[PDB]
Amino acid sequence: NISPWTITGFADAESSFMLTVSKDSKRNTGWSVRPRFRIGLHNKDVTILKSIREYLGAGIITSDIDARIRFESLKELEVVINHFDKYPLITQKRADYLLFKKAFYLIKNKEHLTEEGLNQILTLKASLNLGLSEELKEAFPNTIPAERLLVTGQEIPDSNWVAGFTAGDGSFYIRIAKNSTLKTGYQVQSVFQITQDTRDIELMKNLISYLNCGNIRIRKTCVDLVVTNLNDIKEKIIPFFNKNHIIGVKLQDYRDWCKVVTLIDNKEHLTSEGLEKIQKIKEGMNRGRS
DNA sequence: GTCTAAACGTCGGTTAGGAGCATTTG
DNA sequence: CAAATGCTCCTAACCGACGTTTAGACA
Ligand SMILES: [Ca+2]
Ligand SMILES: [Ca+2]
Ligand SMILES: [Ca+2]
Repeated sequence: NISPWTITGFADAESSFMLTVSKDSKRNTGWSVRPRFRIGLHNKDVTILKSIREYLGAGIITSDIDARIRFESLKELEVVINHFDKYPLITQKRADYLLFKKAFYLIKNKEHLTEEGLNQILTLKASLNLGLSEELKEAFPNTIPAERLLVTGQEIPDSNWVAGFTAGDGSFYIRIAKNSTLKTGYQVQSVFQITQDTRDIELMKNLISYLNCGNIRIRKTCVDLVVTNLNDIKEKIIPFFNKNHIIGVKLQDYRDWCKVVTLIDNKEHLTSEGLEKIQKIKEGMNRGRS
């Protein structure tokens, strides 16, 4: 069984809050307004969604070109809210959530059927995710975007949150470099990684303090948390994710990752035929895993 | 001269986010 | 019959996952 913080952490990575405002002629406002909450994963990670439903006791799972669990009902969205209020987000999506929560209560109270409540909802959508389209902009000119809370001073609520957040945005891979300076031909190192936009770089920084290791890398928008020191990986990272489990197919990737780590710890990455075995593990991992 | 750690670099798709018709409900 | 909800298609970037070079401690 999963942990609630694991769900929150994963949701901080892969979930989404939405407000759909489309034109409906058969409505008295001329507009339809509906709130959504959805998580979209690759087909191979359906069981993640399933484990979430078993905990929350709500949601609709579907599998086509991708796997989704959606909450589009009032009863369903209440379950989502009751969970995220007891176990709050700490990324920038918390801002997206609070705006979502407010719009939710406007709809539960039928206030969205008034034009005043309608306009108010669009002020919330304007500050939600990507904001308003050009079509909605022309339909609702000079709409004042609601104030968006800037999430700062976010401290780690639980170790399970990290396990969840890494199970979504994280990555366990090995690096094989072509370095002639090494005897066995190549250089081998295990790498732990978390990727995120710079808008939550403050969260990435105090994530290092919580894990007591790692470096921050800025690409050529996005920000990465990288761990390469085998000392940290062997004693700090692996025991952490052994207590705080990784969910999904990624778990199978973490196990092979850990299996490679110990091969490096015993210097089998310096023998050419122990290296070939390490490589044989790699192509069965991640993008190679069929 | 070995090998580690980390800085630097790059592809492509699984994510995040979206809009709207079709069906049920009360 | 109108509001809520179920259901189905659409879009691309912030991701995941892969590579090479450089600044050094061991010697
Ligand atoms: Ca994310
Ligand atoms: Ca993911
Ligand atoms: Ca992601």
